[PDB]
Amino acid sequence: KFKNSTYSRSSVDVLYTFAKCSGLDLIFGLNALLRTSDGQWNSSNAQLLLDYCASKGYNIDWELGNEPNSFRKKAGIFINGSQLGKDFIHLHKLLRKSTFKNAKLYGPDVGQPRGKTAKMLKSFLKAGGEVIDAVTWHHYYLNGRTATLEDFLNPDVLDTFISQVQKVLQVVESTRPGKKVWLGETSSAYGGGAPGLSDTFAAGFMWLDKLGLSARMGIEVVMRQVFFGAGNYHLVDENFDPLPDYWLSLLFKKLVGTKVLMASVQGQDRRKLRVYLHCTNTDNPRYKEGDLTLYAINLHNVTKYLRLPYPFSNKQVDQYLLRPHGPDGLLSKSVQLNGQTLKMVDDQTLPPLKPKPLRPGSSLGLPAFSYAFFVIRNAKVPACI
Amino acid sequence: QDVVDLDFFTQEPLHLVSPSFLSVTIDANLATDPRFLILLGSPKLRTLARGLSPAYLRFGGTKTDFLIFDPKKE
Repeated sequence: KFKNSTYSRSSVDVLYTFAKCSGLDLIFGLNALLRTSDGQWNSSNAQLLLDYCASKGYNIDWELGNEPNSFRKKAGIFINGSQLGKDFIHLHKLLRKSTFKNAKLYGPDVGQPRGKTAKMLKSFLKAGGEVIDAVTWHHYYLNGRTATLEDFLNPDVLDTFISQVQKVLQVVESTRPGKKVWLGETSSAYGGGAPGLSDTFAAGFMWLDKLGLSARMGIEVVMRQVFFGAGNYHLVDENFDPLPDYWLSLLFKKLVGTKVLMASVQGQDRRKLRVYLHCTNTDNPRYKEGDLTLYAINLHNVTKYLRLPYPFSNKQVDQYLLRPHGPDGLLSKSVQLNGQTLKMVDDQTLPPLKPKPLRPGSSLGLPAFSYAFFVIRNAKVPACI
Repeated sequence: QDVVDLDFFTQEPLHLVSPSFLSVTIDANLATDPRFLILLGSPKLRTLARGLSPAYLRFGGTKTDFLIFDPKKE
């Protein structure tokens, strides 16, 4: 029942080394519920940790507290946004006094907009917005305890994310316009994810759509809960087996670049056919400046065929179509790329992610309940060059 | 019909996202698993994580506000 635990220098070392050896940038959340009798953040424990990390040469970025909107319910104490902002200013001073060069600070990691949470975010940004390098908030679509496959396939559920993003951006725009906005913790369903759902092929519709809408609406970074752990929304389970959302994320990383463009369906939009368009990831050796990556979701129960607009209509297109593998259907934990099951070659070797080149001028076929990436080669888009 | 025409706007970008746009978390609660150090040393897990580079790795969650650093602990 008591959630309080200690952690060691070795735990810190292990977490930092895991990030470094994997090419990841570590962000460490500090404990905001250490309080003085005067209602201030007591920084003494964080100071010990900062001093240790600085002594070791660790380049780490920091956060302070997790979902402070729920402190009253989870910890019996209410900290208002103004005070939380003061606490971040105190932490910022400690980071500047340290031997960390350019340590970044993110916050306040509030839960998604509901009347009172929006007010806490606003008051936080008024008082503490100056010292954070990006505003972090959290989002889940559904309660993991009650979510059904139908919910995971429902365009109305997917669309609820739009209003949540709009509310957060409006708050930030009114206090710190052009401050960067990040999803600091996000997945399909809260409460550890939906059992037998959040770890399946069908989880991919929520994940890919969220990436698409976040990019199109001005979110700069999206942090998936979780890469690894016991929750049903993990990308990798504790047997170290990747779930379908891992392969989806890997293909996204390899194919989708940083410049966000726009794609839409001509005419009647039922919102079951959902399309997003970016420049192609230039880091990908197969492709060159000017290429475009289209990604698309088909939530209809029949195949749809996408016709590219001129001049892309007659370009060579590489297809990366994901389908579930095996008798579990949409609930499978196994996924195929262009008909080939995705599996590690060995413990240290990711498999090849081979495109299927399509006949130029052919319409792009998207089967019922599937999603896909399509790279438009030699698109020669000046915005991408 | 089941043929859908797409419209593209490609003149200039609507937004720029981070190269780390798709990032990941590890829930703070995993640090209470006695196997923490062993689990995160997995070569296969390291291989999988490298696939998502560049990315942020955010260590946090509800337990963020219930964890205490103990510099004397083994």
